[PDB]
Amino acid sequence: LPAHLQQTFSPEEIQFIVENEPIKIFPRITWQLITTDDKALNNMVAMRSTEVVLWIALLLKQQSKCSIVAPQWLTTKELDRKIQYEKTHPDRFSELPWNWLVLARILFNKAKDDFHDPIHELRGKIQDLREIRQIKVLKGLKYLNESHLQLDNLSLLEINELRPFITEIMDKLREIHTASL
Amino acid sequence: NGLDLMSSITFSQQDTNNLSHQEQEYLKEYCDLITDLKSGDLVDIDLSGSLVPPSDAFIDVRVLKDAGEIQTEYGVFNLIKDSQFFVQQSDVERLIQQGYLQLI
Amino acid sequence: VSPQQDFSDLMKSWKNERCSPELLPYPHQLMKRLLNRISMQSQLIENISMGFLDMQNESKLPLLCMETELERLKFVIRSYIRCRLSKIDKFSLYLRQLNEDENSLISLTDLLSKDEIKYHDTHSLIWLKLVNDSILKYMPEELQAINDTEGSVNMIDEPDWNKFVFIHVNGPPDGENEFGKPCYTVTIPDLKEEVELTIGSIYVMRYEVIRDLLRDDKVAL
Amino acid sequence: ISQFSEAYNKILRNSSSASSCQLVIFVSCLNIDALCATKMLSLLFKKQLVQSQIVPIFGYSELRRHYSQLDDNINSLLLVGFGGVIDLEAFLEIDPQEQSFRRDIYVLDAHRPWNLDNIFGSQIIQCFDDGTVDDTLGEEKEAYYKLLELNDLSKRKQRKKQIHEYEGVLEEYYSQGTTVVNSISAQIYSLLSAIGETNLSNLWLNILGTTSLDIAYAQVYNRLYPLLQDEVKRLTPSSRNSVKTPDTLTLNIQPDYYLFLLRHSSLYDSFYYSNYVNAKLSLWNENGKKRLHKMFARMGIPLSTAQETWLYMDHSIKRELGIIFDKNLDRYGLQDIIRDGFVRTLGYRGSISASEFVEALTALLEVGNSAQKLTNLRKRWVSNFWLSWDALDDRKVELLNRGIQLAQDLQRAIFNTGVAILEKKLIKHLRIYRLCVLQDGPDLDLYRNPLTLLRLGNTLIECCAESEDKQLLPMVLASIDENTDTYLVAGLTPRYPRGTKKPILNNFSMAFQQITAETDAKVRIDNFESSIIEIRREDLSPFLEKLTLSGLL
Repeated sequence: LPAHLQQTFSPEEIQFIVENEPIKIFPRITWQLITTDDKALNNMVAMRSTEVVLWIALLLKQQSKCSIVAPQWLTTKELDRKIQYEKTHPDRFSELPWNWLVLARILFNKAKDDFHDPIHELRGKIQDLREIRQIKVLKGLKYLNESHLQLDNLSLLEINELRPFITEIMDKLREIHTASL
Repeated sequence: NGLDLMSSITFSQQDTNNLSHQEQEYLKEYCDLITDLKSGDLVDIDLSGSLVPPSDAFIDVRVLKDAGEIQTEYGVFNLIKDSQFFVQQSDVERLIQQGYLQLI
Repeated sequence: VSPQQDFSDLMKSWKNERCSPELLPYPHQLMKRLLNRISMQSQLIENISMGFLDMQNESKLPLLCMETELERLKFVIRSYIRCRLSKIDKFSLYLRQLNEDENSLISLTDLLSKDEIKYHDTHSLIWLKLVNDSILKYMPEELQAINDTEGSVNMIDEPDWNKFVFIHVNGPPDGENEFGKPCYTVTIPDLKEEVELTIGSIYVMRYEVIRDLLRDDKVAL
Repeated sequence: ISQFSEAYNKILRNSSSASSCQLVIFVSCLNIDALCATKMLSLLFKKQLVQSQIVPIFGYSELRRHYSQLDDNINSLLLVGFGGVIDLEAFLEIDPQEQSFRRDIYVLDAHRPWNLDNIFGSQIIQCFDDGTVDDTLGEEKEAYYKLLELNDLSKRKQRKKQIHEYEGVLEEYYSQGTTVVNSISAQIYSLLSAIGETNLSNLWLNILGTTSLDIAYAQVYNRLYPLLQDEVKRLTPSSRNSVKTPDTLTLNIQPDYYLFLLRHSSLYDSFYYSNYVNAKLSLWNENGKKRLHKMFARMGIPLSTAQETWLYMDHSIKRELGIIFDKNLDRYGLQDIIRDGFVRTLGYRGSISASEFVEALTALLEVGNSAQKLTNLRKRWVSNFWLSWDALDDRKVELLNRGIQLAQDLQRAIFNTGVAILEKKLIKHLRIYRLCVLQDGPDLDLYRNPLTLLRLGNTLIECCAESEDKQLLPMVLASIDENTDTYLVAGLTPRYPRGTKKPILNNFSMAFQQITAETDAKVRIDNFESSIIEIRREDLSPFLEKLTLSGLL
């Protein structure tokens, strides 16, 4: 009996999910281990980038034995083209990593000192792109009908927050209408 | 249930006798029913616990007026009021449900 | 056949499970090779952990890594089955009516786990036994049977195939079902005209229209 | 007696295992230095993810309950601030188990002199004596290699005469005052820099450690500023602000003041409660209170503006805060106020003076929280320890302020009652030394804690002597509420007015042990510190008479 939530995912569970996405790293180190699902790696070379899963990068970052790379889409100069492209298409939600909120929480807790110009900038940027996008969702949510919605490109977290609401009142709405014919 | 080393269903469910015995027979039969699911796996489970995912993976538990030391499994954590153990998620899951540990 | 793939399919199954309004087939072919695999590595790590003390009159890292990993994947399936058992708790009756009927596929050894089937029958049994000495004594003659009257109803519910589920469309293109302009799939709702479906965009609809896409895993949930 | 890095690699090799680990680091006890030390220690362990137990010990007698009860798999032990005085080899015993002994108890202490049985005869230590007193310290060196293992009648008489010859000079040693050489924290940082960690909050832990004790002397600390300031120079958040910026945003040098709570309290209340200024200006006196206002008349600071909280005072007064004081304070003899201090700014929250933070933690330790009652009370202090431990963390500031709203109140208590004493002239000059007892007072609940009486005792020994000719004479205090006449009595040390020639080596430690060895009348060394003991009102008076004579100083 899962109790909470239960129909929607838990906010934590979507991080539990996203940490399964691989991203590049800069190992300080120069057994085996096969583990199960990793496939990697031959002993990591210091000052050499390589591709590994996230939860291990985070794990090896707590010990500061590795320096995570910043994603090419996580930058303020990069985000600028994205909010510019977002203000100008009030309908569509543009192009999203789909994890961007949760990576934006996770990579800022520890890895923060690795980013170039992380301070007081990107958080200001993504807290914004997580603003106009949210209100655009609430103003795109007036057009609700059964059964269709284009939620286009939308974050996993954004999906998870509003899920019970939409997929509940769709189940009050479509419920009268299917049944009245 | 309750949880390590369950090891028996006792002191739980403050309703106790106030709740009907007809339900309590169902209940004891039901936890007896889940003991078999516990006995199929071979996970190990610990199915009863860890509804919330491990991170990462070591935590810090601050004693909460518990005595102690009752940590026999794995090791004698030697429970001692006003003592925090820099212990892995493993035995934390099991011991937090009882009421010993407090801050994760 | 690769481990990583069995895992991706495990995650896929887990999401598809917590999303959908109803139960899904029990995937034994995989889940059992993982239930053997973890029994292997859990023994292996305790063996290497115990052999490690012999070189001791170094690096705990691959051991810590490994162990954390095992905590994560031993969480995953435990969420899975702890969920399915709940949906069995809700659908016990429906499943019973599904079992007494011939068509199409009953519980068997497939629709439920060899472990789950026990949970089902025993729970069902002790439940009927509970309500039996509680409120049916004192037993209405028409209400002797637990099943449709009909109305209202009962249960029956809830094989609800119309409920909404967020769905994200993914799968290999041949360039099967792609009719353009962007891509697969149909759709053809009964009440409405096709949208139809675009692959780079998540589209929420009923579970019933998409159940076949779900079977093919052409759309994630 | 070892390299810090090498003692570290030892505690590494005996540490990590299956099951992990096991070590219990003992944080002890009530001294803020302990926190300062063990927090950067614990963070260092978390770096290599080494499992640990951490115990809040109060009583020295209490340690026996622990070490004698729960130990199983623990091959490497660590202890803090205990054992420098009384040896635990006899106290715990030990009983050697299995050379290359299985368990290594590290003992970290700032207290001197070390116990004789400790450093030589390696069993449980692995001493931390390094590097402060190395020394020699040839007096302890000849104490053993001579003593151990030690016509023929003249050679026997010669031998015995030599034995007493060494025993006399040896008796000079180990009978002596307990005085901290260097803050244990500093050394843990010296151990930490060899491993290569420069971490900022770590360094802040060092600053906290050093500034834990400036309330009481320095003594070497006056020369510790190089060893800190250089380190503050070994790092920097940005070459120039770049206001603020919201992150790093770190500690910096500012003209800080022994003045009390300048930043988190109203200015006037900040002079009026400050400890150094209580003295020179005679603030307990109504006639002297005015002299403060004359200070403000000299500064041109309104009285109404002095009453207002420091966050909100006008900007002009802030920019002139470093000048006006130079223009004025010099005339009142208050010229020693301005230190070069350390201040860490969290930016948009505020800033915090190195010292004031310590006032917050001390505040936490006593408040904001027949043997069953004392055990339960000491227990309440044990719980309260963690309430104080938490405030060190950066991520929770919300409770740190709960400390400060207390730190103010305490002073408002302490000052008040302090004045309640000087009105009755309760000081007994006696002959050999100064002595006092509080027979009655408000809210003795605050005075239960050793450290409360350390600070009241401190403002009082500071008040009585400016100096104030003549002869700085150590002070004695006593208080009672409940627990059936426990009458806690703490030893104290004289305060020189910033011109300090000698350490002066508190002698109450010895004078108390002489009485425990005489009639031992309800004398209890149960508190961890040699200066502070317990007594009963039945036996306190004969104890006071036996305290008066024979005077060891």
